[PDB]
Amino acid sequence: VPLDGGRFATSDLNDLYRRVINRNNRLKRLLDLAAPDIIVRNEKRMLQEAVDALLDNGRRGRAITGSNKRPLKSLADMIKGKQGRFRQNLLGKRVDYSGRSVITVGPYLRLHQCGLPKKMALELFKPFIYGKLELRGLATTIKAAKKMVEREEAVVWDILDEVIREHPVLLNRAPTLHRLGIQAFEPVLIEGKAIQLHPLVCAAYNADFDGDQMAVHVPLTLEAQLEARALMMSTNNILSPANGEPIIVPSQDVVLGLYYMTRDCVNAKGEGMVLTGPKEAERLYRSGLASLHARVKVRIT
Amino acid sequence: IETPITANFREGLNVLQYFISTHGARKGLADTALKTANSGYLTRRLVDVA
Amino acid sequence: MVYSYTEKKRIRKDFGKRPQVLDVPYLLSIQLDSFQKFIEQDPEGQYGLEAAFRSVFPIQSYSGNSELQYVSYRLGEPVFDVQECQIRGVTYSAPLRVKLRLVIYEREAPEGTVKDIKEQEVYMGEIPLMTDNGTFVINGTERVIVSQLHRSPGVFFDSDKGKTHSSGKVLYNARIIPYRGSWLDFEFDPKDNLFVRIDRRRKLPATIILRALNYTTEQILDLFFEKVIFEIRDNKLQMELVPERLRGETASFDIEANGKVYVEKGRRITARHIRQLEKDDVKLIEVPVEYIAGKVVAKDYIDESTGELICAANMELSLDLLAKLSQSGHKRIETLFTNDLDHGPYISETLRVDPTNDRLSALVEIYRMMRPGEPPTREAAESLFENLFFSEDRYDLSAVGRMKFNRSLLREEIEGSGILSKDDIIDVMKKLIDIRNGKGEVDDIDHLGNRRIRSVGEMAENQFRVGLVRVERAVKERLSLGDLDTLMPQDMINAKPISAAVKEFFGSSQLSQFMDQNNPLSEITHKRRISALGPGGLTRERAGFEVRDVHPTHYGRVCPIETPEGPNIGLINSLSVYAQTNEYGFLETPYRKVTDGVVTDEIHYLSAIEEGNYVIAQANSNLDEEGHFVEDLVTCRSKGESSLFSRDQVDYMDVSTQQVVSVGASLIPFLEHDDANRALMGANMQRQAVPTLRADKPLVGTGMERAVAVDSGVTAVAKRGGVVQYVDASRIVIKVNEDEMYPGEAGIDIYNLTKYTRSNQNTCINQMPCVSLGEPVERGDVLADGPSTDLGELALGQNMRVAFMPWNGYNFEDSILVSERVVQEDRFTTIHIQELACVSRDTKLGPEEITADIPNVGEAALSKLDESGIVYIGAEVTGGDILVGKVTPKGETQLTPEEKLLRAIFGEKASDVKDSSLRVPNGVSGTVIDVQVFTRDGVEKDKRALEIEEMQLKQAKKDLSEELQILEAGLFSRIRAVLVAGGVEAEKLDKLPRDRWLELGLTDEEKQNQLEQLAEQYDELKHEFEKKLEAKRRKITQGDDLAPGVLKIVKVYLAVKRRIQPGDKMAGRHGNKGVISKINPIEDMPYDENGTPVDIVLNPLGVPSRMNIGQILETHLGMAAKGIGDKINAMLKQQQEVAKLREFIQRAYDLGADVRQKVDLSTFSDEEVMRLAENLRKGMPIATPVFDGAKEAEIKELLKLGDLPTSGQIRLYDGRTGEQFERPVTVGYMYMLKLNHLVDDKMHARSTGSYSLVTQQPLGGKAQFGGQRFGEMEVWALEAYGAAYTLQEMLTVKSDDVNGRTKMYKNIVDGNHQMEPGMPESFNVLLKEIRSLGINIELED
Amino acid sequence: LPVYQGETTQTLQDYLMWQVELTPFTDTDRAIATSIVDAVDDTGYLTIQIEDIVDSIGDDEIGLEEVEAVL
Amino acid sequence: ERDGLFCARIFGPVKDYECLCGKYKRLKHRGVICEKCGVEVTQTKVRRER
Amino acid sequence: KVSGRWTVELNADSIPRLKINQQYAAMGNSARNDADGQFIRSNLQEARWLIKSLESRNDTLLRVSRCIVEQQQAFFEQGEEYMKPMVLADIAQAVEMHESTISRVTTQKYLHSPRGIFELKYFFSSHVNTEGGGEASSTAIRALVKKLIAAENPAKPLSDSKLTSMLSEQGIMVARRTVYRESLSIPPSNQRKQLV
Repeated sequence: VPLDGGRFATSDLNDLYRRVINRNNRLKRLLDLAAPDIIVRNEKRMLQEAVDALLDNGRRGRAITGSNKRPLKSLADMIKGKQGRFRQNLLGKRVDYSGRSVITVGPYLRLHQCGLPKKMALELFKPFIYGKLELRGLATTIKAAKKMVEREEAVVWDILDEVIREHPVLLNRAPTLHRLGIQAFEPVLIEGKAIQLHPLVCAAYNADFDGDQMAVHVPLTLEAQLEARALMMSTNNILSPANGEPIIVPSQDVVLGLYYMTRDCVNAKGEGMVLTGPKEAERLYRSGLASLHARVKVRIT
Repeated sequence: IETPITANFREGLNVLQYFISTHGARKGLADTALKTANSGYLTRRLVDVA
Repeated sequence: MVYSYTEKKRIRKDFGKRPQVLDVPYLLSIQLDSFQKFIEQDPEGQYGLEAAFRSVFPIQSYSGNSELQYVSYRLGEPVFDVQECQIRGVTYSAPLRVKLRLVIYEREAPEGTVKDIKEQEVYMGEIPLMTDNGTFVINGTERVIVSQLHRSPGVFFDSDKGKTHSSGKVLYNARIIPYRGSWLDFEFDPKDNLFVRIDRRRKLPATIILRALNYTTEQILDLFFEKVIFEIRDNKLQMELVPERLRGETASFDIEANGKVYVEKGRRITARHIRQLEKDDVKLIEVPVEYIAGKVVAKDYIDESTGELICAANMELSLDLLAKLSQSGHKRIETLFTNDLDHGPYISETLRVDPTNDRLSALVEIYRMMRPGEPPTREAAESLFENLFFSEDRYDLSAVGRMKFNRSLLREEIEGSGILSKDDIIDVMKKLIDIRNGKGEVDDIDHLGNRRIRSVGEMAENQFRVGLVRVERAVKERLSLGDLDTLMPQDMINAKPISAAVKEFFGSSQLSQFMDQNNPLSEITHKRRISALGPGGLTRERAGFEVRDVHPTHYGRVCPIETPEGPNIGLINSLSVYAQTNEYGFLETPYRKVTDGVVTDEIHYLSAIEEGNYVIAQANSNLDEEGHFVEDLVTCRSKGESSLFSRDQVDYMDVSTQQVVSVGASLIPFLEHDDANRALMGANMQRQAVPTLRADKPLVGTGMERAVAVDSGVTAVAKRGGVVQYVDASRIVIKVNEDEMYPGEAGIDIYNLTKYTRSNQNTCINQMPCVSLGEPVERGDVLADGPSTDLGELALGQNMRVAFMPWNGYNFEDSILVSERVVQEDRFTTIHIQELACVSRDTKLGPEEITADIPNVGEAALSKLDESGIVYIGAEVTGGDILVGKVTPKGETQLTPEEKLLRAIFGEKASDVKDSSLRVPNGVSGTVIDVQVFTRDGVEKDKRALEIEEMQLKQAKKDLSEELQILEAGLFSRIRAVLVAGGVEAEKLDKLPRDRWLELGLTDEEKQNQLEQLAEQYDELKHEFEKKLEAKRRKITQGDDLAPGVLKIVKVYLAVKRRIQPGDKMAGRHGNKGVISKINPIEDMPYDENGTPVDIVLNPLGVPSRMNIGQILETHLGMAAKGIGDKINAMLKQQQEVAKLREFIQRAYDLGADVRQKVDLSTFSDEEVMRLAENLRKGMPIATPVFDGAKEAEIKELLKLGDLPTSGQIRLYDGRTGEQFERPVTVGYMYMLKLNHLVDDKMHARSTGSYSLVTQQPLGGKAQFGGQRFGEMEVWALEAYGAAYTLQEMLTVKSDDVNGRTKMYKNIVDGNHQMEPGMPESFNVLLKEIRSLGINIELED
Repeated sequence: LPVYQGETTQTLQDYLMWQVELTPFTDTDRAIATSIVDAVDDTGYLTIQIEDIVDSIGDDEIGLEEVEAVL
Repeated sequence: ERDGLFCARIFGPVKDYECLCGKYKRLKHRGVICEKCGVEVTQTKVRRER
Repeated sequence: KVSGRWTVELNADSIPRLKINQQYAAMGNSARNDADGQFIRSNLQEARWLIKSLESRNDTLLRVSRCIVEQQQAFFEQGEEYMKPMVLADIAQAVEMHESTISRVTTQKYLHSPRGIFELKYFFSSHVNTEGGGEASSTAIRALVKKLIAAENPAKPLSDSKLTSMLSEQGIMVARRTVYRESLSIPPSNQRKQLV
């Protein structure tokens, strides 16, 4: 990893190996043209110390790099720790197609849906878009598809929408705490720069309509899609797995609205009205009745 | 503390009243912050155990 | 009579009940006075450099009789100017040179000076001057150094007890914190034994130092312990006992008081018994020998005949040894009191535990503890001990530290040496042991009498003194070595280390950082912050929970709320709205002393030690016209528990009702109805906003924004100006009236504000000019319209109309519903200016030069380039458009028949030049605003640069020309007036100068002489102007410096505007976060009964859960003010008369309770009144104090005066279905600010990226279309799904797979949908790492 | 931050490999295409001849016609 | 380098099938190593795998 | 020359410098073998000799280089037109110890300047000017030829008449003997005629 173009500027154990290479040379220098019995008197001790420092310097002594008081990270050092091989390397990988969503209200889109800004969309479907372009013959050449997509064709938009129909997606919030953090839903394109979310998975997402991010996941394998629509699909996590109570607990102002439905002040306009019910929508919306009205008798089926 | 505050969100607050009224909010902020991490550590330990 | 020549244009409506006394502080004096003093010429060397150099000024030869001293130093004038250096990019600073003196004195003569080299001025470094804005110009860059807040130097008796003891024992420790030298601690162990500690090492004996400190155990005990005579002569067992001295103990037996026994045997000590024993004279009374056995021999006594070691000190008396001592030694033997109820030896207890008894042995233990090995040679241990604290050049803590320690000893004098002293440590141990037995109180960490704020001048002084210390060693080394020389004191004067130290302190230090440019308020705040992190205070982000609490003495130090919500909360205090600084290191608070009922207007700064003394009355307290009090029992504070006190029980009064709220908080009005936690969130967000394209002045603020921009210095004040001379969209020229015009001065000022300056936070600051033409203005007048400012206010945000109702789920919890209207007028459009650059870098394979010669390139790219390769100013840019095109030549080719034919056919490239071109960023597009370039001196490319150079020269020459013309006009007028009354008609001298006929002889006696003098003046002026032009020209092309081997570095800065779209971030000054998230077609947003819609429909259900009454107060105030403005504009629509509109506004500014004095029709002229009207064309600006806001009563009343609903409820019409709306709602206008975290980084995607060289993973945080890394908790969640395919692909497809990546990409192309597990490369890598360390890696099958 | 960066540039060789892999090709056709792509000069002209490619293939079935079609 | 870190004939082949000297630079040589410099004409993966 | 002029510094940090240490002598004593001791002593002898060699290289390429840069003022004074055919024997006699005892120490060493890296062998020069008070410096004549190429013939590189006359205007009089054109990768005249 050269820095300025000229000098490689290698670091750490190889750099330590540099000094060890001295010893490695010195061993050869001890091998011939030096008296190993007379030499290893002070040589072998520094040899053991440096071999340690290359394998592990933290055990004894202090090996610092140029102009930095920090110690040396030896062979085992990059195996453990928060910055080692045992760091977030087993399942800590950076994903291929996801990242850094924007969150806002999905007032529309009854529960089985999820709204996403289209800009990131079809950057995801790029493999699917190319597959469609070749399969539909819109680009016999891969470079032809590259040009056509780079041209931002509306036919490509139609193709993407056709693909975006039958392919669900996965979404999750920032700090995973429950199994409720990630759900799966039908993706719907929306003209904006943020995600649209129904009040369906809101509390489970544990965010709060504020500066926040979400994560989108694309089921590539068919098994992935089948499982996500089967298990990750939000349209199945009805009841909370732990308490047993409903996971989907309506807690927004819709409660206030239903409350305003079933109330009666004392006796409103047409208090004594009695009817069948089907045109009560007229008697309320047009005129005659209020949700806050009492004594409205009705034949209930 | 000795003196309580007889005040409302529609009545305002006094200067020293507000000043006293600050320690609790500061403490709650600090508590939420320092508690998220400990909860996470315990959860991680349990999950490893599972 | 508030003249306010700047603010007479517009007078905001105040609501301040209390009568103001003291103005706001200079509001930048803290970040200025320290550096101002740091180079202040002081007649006595008291601090800073006058102390730092005077500390180690004399450098002496090692008895070489050669000395080095300095008479004085002076700092040089600047090289590049502030903006000029900013363009250049160097650290704007000033060199300093000291007249040095190398004096060699001859031997064999008493201090006999032989030669002096006191003729060399030594410039050892350059001083970085602090700005008039107090901003660093380090490397050109905008930056500031955060102040220091640490613990004072002294001695304190800390408690350090509780659960840490792990034994249920209260520890009585003590620590001395010196400003330099070693740290000493005297702790009390669980065995009630003192332990000495130095620099937190293993505990040392308590008495080890005293024995080492030339103090015998006899002297130590005699000073420490009270010795009883115990005069038992002839076996009398009689002691002289004082019931006053020792009492309170039940008399066991043989207790008699001067004959008659006052204390019975087995009788408990009574106050009557002690009183009787004191009333009658008590002589040596007989006591049981049991008290002797318990008693210890205080003094070490030897027998009269032999000096035997019988009865050693610190030994309890033994009855068998008692007879031996009484018969042989003496009859009276010293014993001690050690009254365990009230006292305790605890040192004689430590005296027995002492391992060594000799001073030399004690010195050797000290060396053994300090130095683990290398035992001393009777000189090393002693030297180390003497230098530890008894040295002048090692501890020398502080004279202020001396005052603190002396006060801790309650010493009459507070002036002492920073070095240690014996009696001081003695008194320290005395106080510590007394408190252990109980004599006083331990100190308090949260106490403000213990913390001190160190300012920037002291820090720089510390760095400078540190550098001088390192230099003095080599100085003395060179003075001693080869002292037989008469060289100037520059033999080894190297400024490189001093400069490096000063820079590193200023440049790379966590205590400093680049400044906040978000808005004027954010800049006025960050530069005034106070945090304890860094070289002092807390060492780690951990280690504290009570460190961040609200100190009881902190009521007048920081604003209580303003601190971030991140990890470091409670550790970032803000200078109070009037926070003053103490003499030594602390901060006081001005307050009005209350004397005899009336409250004196005189205010003095008071400190925490002073603060707990007097009685101070609360702000919301009435004061009689006599100054007296209204209510006799008034809530006042005496010692931290405020309570009602009598009108004669008060001693002080505060300054202002805001004296507890600082600037970072003072801005938000309607404070009293604002909840605490939400207020903190809102104010910490408040500095997070960006100036808008249209500066919508803040309608209802807190009255401060005028000054908040005035002292902030993002606008221009009219320094000594009387009227406007020239006004321009690039500068302003003002002619100074002769009254204030300096003699021999131009009497003209040119403020050349710079538009489109890319400030610190990548925002777009473009100062705008206030006046139009010939505006008469007095001194300091607001002349420049700054970013997010409007005629002098902190114009941070847009005043948008809104209405309170939830609707259709689009306003679920915290959403804002901006319809298409605010899209149309595009208010709150974002501005930005962002830069880039390239380098030339003459290389080995061949220099890369900007020639626009790109081989194998598309022509359209070059369509925007110049022959220089630059792009002309004013072009458009999208995609990866080439920006700065260098061509790096490559290795030459041989004859190369294929390449020979290629050069023969096409030629001119031969692939010799490889593309070293710069291109526009991917996903960043804009329009090129402005450019610059700096080439290493000696490189004279200047292809498209000589044009820019010429432009700069033209501007400079034009600037120089004006003063020259003015002076020439003055001289020509003087000459022509001299020709007056001489028969020379003005038509002649008007036709041509002609030297006024070249002294025609109008008087011919002095007219010739005066003409000669004037011609001399004219020629001299011509020469001087030419010289100035030449100097400026040479400066213009003085040559740029490109240290990094680049022939030239050229920067191009482009512009951008951003459109507020769904999902972006906004908030309110009443503390509420939210996102504008619903784009409703304009046929949707409900319309008023008069038809006027509102563009913001706020989610209302959140009203309770945060006690955001302030939002409602805002709604009401905004409705009323928008109504007042609309009515005034409507009056204007009929072109109403001046008198009528004047009366209307006079009644408008007269409603409500008593706040301010201002009356129309008495001061403002009709056009001036007309002007005030015309500016007040969208409302009435409102000033509601935070702690003294206006009553909602006056608001609701003025609503009737505004013919508006005092309740505010109003009819609504649903734009979607056209139904008259139930629940008449109160709607109004509220301010809203756009915060930094705009969408411009929110959206992010990726499809296929590159693998790393190691671990083959994706990039990261949008770095080269980077991608974030998944979470281990998320992985556990994925397991909880049991989605084996999902986790498998995530660990395979979304991981380091290369050969699996290609196979999967091919399958996705082919629609196969298959992933191949194989084995991760990281697995083999870890196997190798095992094999890399001392273990074979072998995996079985 | 750490200067560590491991960006693996393809330099259009991996682009050619992905093109042949994504192009419909048989085992022999893919091997011929890979052999053709292996010995390519910097300027972009093939360093070796088609007959050399057929010889390096070492297959009697591999002929000049197949090599020409692959090229 | 030579007989040390990043040395040819050790840890595997060079970036191309070409040997270190410059000989055996083609796809024809699969396991042949040049006499001037012995570097197997192969891929560079074993640089991490050796 | 970011500052316009600076000491070349002889790349002081990169200059090899071996360090003798007392503890290193102690460790050599730990190699107490008498034959090894004699070897280490003779090695110190040859190492002092080599110290003389490196000091020789450095001091020669320092003093002779200061002499060569003495012709220059404020980094490059007149570009390449600042020196003549350099006598290496002259610089060695300037070193005054191995006076004209030539070697290769400044050779295999290159001084970098504002323009770029140029060898100490390049600090030496050769005679290219032939008449017109010229007898020295190939770089100056080549730079004159380069300025002539900035205005060379269009149908051909500046003809040996054109280039030679430009050099004569410089007074060097390199003649067609230096007219270099084939050496400047410039072919003949008529072959340089091409379609417009």
